[PDB]
Amino acid sequence: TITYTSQVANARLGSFSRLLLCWRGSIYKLLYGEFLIFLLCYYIIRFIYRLALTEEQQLMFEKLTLYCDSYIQLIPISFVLGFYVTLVVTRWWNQYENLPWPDRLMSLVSGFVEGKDEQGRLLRRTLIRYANLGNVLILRSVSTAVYKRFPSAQHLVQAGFMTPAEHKQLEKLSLPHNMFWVPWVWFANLSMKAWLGGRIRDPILLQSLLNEMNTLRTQCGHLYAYDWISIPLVYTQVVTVAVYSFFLTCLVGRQFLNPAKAYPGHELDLVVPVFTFLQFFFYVGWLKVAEQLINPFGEDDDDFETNWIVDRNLQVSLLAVDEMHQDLPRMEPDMYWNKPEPQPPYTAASAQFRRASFMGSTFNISLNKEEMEFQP
Amino acid sequence: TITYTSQVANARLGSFSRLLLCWRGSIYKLLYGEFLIFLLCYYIIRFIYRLALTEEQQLMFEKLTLYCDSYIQLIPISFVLGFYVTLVVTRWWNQYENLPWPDRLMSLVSGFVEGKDEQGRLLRRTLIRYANLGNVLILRSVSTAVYKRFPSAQHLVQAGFMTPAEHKQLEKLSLPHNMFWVPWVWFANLSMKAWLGGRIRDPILLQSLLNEMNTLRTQCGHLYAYDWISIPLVYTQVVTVAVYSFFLTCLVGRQFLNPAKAYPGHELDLVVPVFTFLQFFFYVGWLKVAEQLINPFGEDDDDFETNWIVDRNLQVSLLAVDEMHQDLPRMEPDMYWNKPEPQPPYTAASAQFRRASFMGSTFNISLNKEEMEFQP
Amino acid sequence: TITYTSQVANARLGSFSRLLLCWRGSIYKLLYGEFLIFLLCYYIIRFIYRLALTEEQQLMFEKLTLYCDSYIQLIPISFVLGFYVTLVVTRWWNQYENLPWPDRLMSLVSGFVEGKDEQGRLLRRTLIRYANLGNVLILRSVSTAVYKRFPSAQHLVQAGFMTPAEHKQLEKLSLPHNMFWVPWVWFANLSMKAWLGGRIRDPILLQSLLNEMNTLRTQCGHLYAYDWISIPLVYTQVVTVAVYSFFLTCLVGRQFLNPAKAYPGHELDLVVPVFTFLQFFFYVGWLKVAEQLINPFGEDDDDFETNWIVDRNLQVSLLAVDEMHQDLPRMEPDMYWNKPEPQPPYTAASAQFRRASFMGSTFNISLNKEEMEFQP
Amino acid sequence: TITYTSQVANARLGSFSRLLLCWRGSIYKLLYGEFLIFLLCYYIIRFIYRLALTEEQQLMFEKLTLYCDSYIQLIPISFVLGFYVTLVVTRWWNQYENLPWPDRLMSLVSGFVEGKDEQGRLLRRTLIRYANLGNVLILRSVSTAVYKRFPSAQHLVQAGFMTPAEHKQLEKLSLPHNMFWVPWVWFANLSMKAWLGGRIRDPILLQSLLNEMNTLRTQCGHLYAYDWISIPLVYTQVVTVAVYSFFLTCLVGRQFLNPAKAYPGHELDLVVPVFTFLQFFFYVGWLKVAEQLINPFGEDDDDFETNWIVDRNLQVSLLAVDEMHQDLPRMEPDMYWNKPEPQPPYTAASAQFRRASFMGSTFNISLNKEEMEFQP
Amino acid sequence: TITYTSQVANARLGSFSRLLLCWRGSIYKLLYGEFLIFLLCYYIIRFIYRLALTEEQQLMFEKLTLYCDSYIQLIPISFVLGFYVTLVVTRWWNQYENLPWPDRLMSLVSGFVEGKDEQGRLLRRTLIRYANLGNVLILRSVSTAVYKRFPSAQHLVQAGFMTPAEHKQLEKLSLPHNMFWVPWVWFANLSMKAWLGGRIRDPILLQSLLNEMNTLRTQCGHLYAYDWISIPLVYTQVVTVAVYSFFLTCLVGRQFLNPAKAYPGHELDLVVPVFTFLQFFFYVGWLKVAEQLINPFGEDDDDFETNWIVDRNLQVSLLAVDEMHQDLPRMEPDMYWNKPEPQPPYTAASAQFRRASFMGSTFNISLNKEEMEFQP
Ligand SMILES: Nc1ccc(C(=O)O)cc1
Ligand SMILES: Nc1ccc(C(=O)O)cc1
Ligand SMILES: Nc1ccc(C(=O)O)cc1
Ligand SMILES: [Ca+2]
Ligand SMILES: [Ca+2]
Ligand SMILES: [Ca+2]
Ligand SMILES: [Ca+2]
Ligand SMILES: [Ca+2]
Ligand SMILES: [Cl-]
Ligand SMILES: [Cl-]
Repeated sequence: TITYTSQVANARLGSFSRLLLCWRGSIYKLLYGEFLIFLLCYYIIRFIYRLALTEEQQLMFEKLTLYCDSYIQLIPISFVLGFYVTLVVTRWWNQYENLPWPDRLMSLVSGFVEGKDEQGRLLRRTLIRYANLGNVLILRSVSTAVYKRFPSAQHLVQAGFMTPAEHKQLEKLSLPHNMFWVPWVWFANLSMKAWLGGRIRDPILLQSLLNEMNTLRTQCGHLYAYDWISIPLVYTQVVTVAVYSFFLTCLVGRQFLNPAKAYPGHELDLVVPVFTFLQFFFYVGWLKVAEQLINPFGEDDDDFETNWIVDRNLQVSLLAVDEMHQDLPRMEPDMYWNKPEPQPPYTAASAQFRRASFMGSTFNISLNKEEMEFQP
Repeated sequence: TITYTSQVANARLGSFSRLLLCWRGSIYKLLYGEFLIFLLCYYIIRFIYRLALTEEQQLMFEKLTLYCDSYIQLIPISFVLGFYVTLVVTRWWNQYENLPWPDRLMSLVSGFVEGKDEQGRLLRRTLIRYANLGNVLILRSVSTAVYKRFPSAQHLVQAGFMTPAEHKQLEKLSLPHNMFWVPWVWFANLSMKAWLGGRIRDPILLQSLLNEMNTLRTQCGHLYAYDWISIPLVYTQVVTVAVYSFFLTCLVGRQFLNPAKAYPGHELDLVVPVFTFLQFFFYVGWLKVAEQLINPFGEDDDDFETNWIVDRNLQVSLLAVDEMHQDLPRMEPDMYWNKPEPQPPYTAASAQFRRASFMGSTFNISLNKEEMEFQP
Repeated sequence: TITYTSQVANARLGSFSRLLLCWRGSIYKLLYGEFLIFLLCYYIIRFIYRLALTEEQQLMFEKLTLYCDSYIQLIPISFVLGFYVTLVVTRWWNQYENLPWPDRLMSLVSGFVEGKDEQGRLLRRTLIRYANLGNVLILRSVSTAVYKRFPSAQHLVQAGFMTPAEHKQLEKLSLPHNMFWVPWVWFANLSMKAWLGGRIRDPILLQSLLNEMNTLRTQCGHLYAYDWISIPLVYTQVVTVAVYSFFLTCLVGRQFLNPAKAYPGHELDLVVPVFTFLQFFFYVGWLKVAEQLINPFGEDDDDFETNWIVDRNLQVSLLAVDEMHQDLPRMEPDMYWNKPEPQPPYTAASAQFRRASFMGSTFNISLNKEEMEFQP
Repeated sequence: TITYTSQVANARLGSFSRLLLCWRGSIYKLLYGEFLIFLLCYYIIRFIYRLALTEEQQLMFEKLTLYCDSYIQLIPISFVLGFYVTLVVTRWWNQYENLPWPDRLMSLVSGFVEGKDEQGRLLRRTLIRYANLGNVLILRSVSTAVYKRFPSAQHLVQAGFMTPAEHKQLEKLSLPHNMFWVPWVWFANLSMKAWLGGRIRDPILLQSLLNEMNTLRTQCGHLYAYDWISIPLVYTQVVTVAVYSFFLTCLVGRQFLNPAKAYPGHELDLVVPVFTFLQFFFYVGWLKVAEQLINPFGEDDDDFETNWIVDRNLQVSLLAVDEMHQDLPRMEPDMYWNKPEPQPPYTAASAQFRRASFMGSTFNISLNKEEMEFQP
Repeated sequence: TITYTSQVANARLGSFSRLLLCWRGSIYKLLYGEFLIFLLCYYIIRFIYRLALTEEQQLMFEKLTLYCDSYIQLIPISFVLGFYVTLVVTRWWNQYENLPWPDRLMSLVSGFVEGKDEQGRLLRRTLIRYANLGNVLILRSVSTAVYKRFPSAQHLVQAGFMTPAEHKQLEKLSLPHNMFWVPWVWFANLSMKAWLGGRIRDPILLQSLLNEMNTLRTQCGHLYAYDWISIPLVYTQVVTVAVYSFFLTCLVGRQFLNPAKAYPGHELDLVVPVFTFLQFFFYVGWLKVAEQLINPFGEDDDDFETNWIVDRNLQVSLLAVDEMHQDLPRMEPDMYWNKPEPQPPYTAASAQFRRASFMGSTFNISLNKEEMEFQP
């Protein structure tokens, strides 16, 4: 993930222009190879036309180049690229929204599951570990970085996501499908056992724990669905064919003919087709947005940092359910204990952001005495 | 479903270009028949014009070709295709999102319904089987593959989805409507009976079971609605006529006229209209995206694997509620039992994915000592 | 509703082309009258230009046609039509999604409201009848077909939706507004009475019943809102003016001028303006899609079958709460009672749809032994 | 709100054309002033060229007219108008969806809060009045019509929305912000007092009341947010400048020059620029859609009827919680008491709408006897 | 945030035109710097071309200008800008929808947590302060204005958001991640302690408190996600390059050449390019919409007022849970105590907004006596 939120906080002078000096997760990094191949092909065709072809062959090539210009339309390529990239970006954000975070669940497990003894600690840690294990199982199923980190369930055991007993149970339960759903059934059964054992005081609390767990299950299922149900290959092939056909036509149609024969639009002979290269940049970059975002769990620069999320979730969830259980700061009266209207101070840097309240769009309407009188 | 998520994990050199060498669920497989018909017609009209028309007839045909070529831009094919295909793809993903998964319900039935005896096993299996029966009834109503697998309720009985008693009860209840809603009423009544019999310990647990079941009912109803309420036929007819009229005009307008007559743009006879064929691939493939996705429960390569989903749901749900009920792995301290900050290891392959935490876009803002002083 | 889901299950050879031979809910049925008027006007103008106008008047008419030709640009009409039709189609599907189905509520009333005696039957039937009465009240408010079926509350009484006592109570409560909200208050009061009378065993069950009823109330309110708050008339007038101005300009601008004068673009005098008629088909059909979908509760072929929904809901809901209450099929061990991995059979027709499970996109990543050891 | 749903129920002959004969909430009413100003400016420019300008001045004006007409196309009025109006219409419907309706809350207050004595009546009326008071406070904050009806809190007291005691309490609580949130805290505290006093029998019922009230609070907060967070002024200024620049250029570029000079496009003199006026109608009406819909709580014809909603909500809510509490119609066996398959009658007008049930898209699939055998 | 809702309440004569005389959050303020740089470059190129350039160099420059002006339209600028700005605006409103408001939570804490003594006051204030502390932690993580106000946790302690005990506890719990999640775990533990201590009377009330808090946690997580996961840098770079390439081409292609040469399109020389400047305003303003809205938590004029929200939330939440707990206005019969149909009065200014109720689109449908008869 390339984060530039801080750089674009304000709409300053050339805010977006300063982002063109970035290499990591940039357009240049994405399309330099394709641009070099296109450049080599274009200049090979140019040299063949200018040196190898005879006069009659040169005239035939010039007619072919003039005929190619009529089939280069930007409206269809722009429309198909716009729709396809919009779908890819929508799916990309939906995929991010389905990354499971244990924060709601870990707050409920910290609160509800009682006991500061070893058994209560073990129960809370086991429940939150089941949540983390389900998340890491689906992530190593869908993310290449996580898979490279945990290429086998034995790696999960060595890393401490799974105990050897849990590994044995998963091997025993093995079916010919992905087994990422198992820790959620384990969580439900352990929560029920905790409630029957008196560690969860009320069934309303048990229902709340299960609702959080089921929300995480739904998120994991969505991740699996996005990994499995790709954007239809016909749509991807259509957009690829559109872009590549456009630039294969541009290889011949955008060749600078002899300025001696003053063909319309060929009176000036540049050596570098600036507009063709700009169009290459725009359209191939638009396609590379989709290329990078179509699977956001790969190892691209702008792909999700799944390994960081896995580590953070484990650390934070274990701290929440183990050391922060019934460990609250001393409850004392605050700064505004007898202040009816608290007014926190502003720093010198932030004094200009002190604003009067917005009281509604109708606040400043002025009416006469006659206009405000109720009628019978 | 053709899955190519693994192939497009990273935006490598020509990432989308390598997908053009795929046959299953590809553009070529979708439109090779239409392309062969178009090619045959194009070369029939070419041979009629060149070998079976007189001079005056040839001149008339050349005028008709110039008129077709000059006015083919009047067909708004890209606009109608874009807006239609976007709607089709939206409905396709919505249809997938309404495929019922019993995973939340199966976890709740595994937890809540108590009893390791025969009566408990039968009760849990019966509830999860009612969920699976409802799902398979709606799927065989809307999916051609599932219908071919279960062309009658007796096939459901032979396949073990439906008990002979359940078949008799469905025949007894028969109304002049689709009976996919019956297993949900059966589930509600059996859950109430289980709660009254003490197998479900608290009514809060019964409410949770029914809320999950009702979610599945809503998903099944959405599937039925999508099957019934098609995309309006007028919209489909409009888009079809746009594409077919474009490529029927192309039959005449894209003919290579006699180079002797020296018509503007017809000086070169290439025999093969390469750009017309590229346009055919692009526009007919764009239509074939909608053609394949308009009913995602058919037998296309990119259609949903409904039979696999049916089999997996049955296997997983029965395992979850029968063998995994109160069958938990041994609960022992994990490897980070007294580690305040766990740090799972990284492999050699994944060492480069270890990242520092994102602490917010404001983390690196630098302020002077005077700028950070509170003002009165 | 014209349903063609079965016809478009697979992307076969000319799948969408076979739908062009449909008359009911087709484009031809929608625009034949407008097409005939446009054709009659076009050919009257053509005959006036060819016969009535003198030489100087013919030259003026030809200048007018050339001047009109520059202003028949399709880029604006496609933009307004696409955005407007997208809004109409979105509202159309949202309107369908707000059709109330009592299936969740009917399952909860069948389960929760106890009693196989006359009083329990009467209570369950009365609750589900209140739900159906609310639905039919809003539908006859918004749907012309339902109104024609029930043009008065006495028709609802004769049809058995409403008892004479309920009719008297509605007359007694009458306010100067639509009274579709009344049965929901009746349902809440009757549910509370049932819970106080011991027919509903727990307040958790009562809360579940009320949540389902309130969901149906929200759906009915959305239906009322869509019926009341039309798409702004200015937007509809704008899109209508765009299309009609385009095809009124086409009456003069798309006249075939005398080919003798060799005007640019008028060299060939086809009698029938094939491209103008295709443009008419596309743009007026796109507008007719909106015209038919703008109120989906009328009597168009593609409008919703509200009367069928009313009848089905009543039949199903009454059967669910009356005959199917505590009427469960015999609960016996299933076909896979001691089968750890059930495998339902495939028919000969469906054997090709058996697939191996998708195990995740990272399953087939290969790593070396050196890549797979954890680093400290 | 202009409702034309009844007029557009069916796709009749020129359904949308008959809406061009509407004045209230029409395009004509919205842009007649701007059209008159544009007409006055255009003909005044024409007169100055035809009468005040000398020969060399006329030639300079003709060059300017040829120049402006060529680059009027450079303004992409259609794309920016389409996107901006789509955003405005989206926000308009979202704003409507956040108009609070107390129907779910009023059903729960009617059911749950017990007591047919004076204290129960007073408690129910007070709770529903707090809901209505919150709604009217936010509406008079955001709606000009409601503000004109209630220009002060004393007007709310005179109109009976607020008791003098409630007014005194609001004055006592006054903070430098909008106080629309106060009645929700009052509702929560009064509900808690009712539950502690035995008027609400169970805390599950109290939770249901508070969930409904909080939904209304969220809707009111969304209304406040839409009133406060306008569409960014830069976007509105961009679209305004695009449209106005287009039609200021058209003042000069669409002038009918001297026919004698025969400049291409100006060789024929028509005093009325029909196509420029049609373009004015289209583009300025497209902008006027956004102009009217940008604040849907003003006093436009197509703006929301907030005063009607306020009156209806108060009447209906008070009737539901006061007169309709435990006042149910006599519960008697219905018309279909012993009818297994009820079939409500159809009128003569509605007999054609009787349809057979849709049984699924797979219903009519035909298979051979061999195709329906299960294989081992 | 610039609010102009009051200015655009009605679609008056040139309502959007009057907004062009705004400076704060305007197009002028956003792009005056870029416009001055573009002006300086354009007039430097003009002076280089007209003077200090030889005849042959002038001819070369004229050929370059004709080439650039002819091929400038090849840049796709409308399509990419439309799609990108739509994505930015969608994300901007989603970011606003995730700003946490404690109004639901504050009502529940005011109602449920009992006790008018010091301990109850302290418990309520502490819970609502935990909610506010979580909100301000995430906001200072994502908002530059809030960070400038609270550049350290010690500033939060001095401002009264955090007690020194809470600061010590946060320092003790420190992990290498953002610690905005801590107050939610504190809230859950303190709520559980309150329920065990009898301050919360029922576990259903505790579940309602935790559901509200978890909703606020989800909103904070969404804010963090939007701050972290920027719009892909490749997409931003593509759009920036499109706009800047367009106007760098316009620097040369939109030069007014020597009128002596009488180029087709340069016959009129105006020193100021009005159309190029209009295009600059339109396209660069469209980009500045995205530039300002890409991070809505900066210090732009149209950015969110996060400091105001922080102050208001603290003032309102503390007042709601401390001074307004069980402090209700006197419950007395209202103005309509025995009025079956209340009718609040209208003022003279608002008398025209009194409307009859909309009774449904089918209300005015007329039928014959024969059409209304039920058929057998
Ligand atoms: N004939 C041409 C060849 C190339 C270019 C260009 O894109 O720069 C323009 C015209
Ligand atoms: N001058 C013309 C008139 C009509 C048509 C057409 O639409 O076919 C084409 C050219
Ligand atoms: N040749 C031209 C130079 C500049 C302009 C313009 O004002 O945009 C138009 C034409
Ligand atoms: Ca990727
Ligand atoms: Ca299909
Ligand atoms: Ca209709
Ligand atoms: Ca308005
Ligand atoms: Ca900003
Ligand atoms: Cl070709
Ligand atoms: Cl005109």
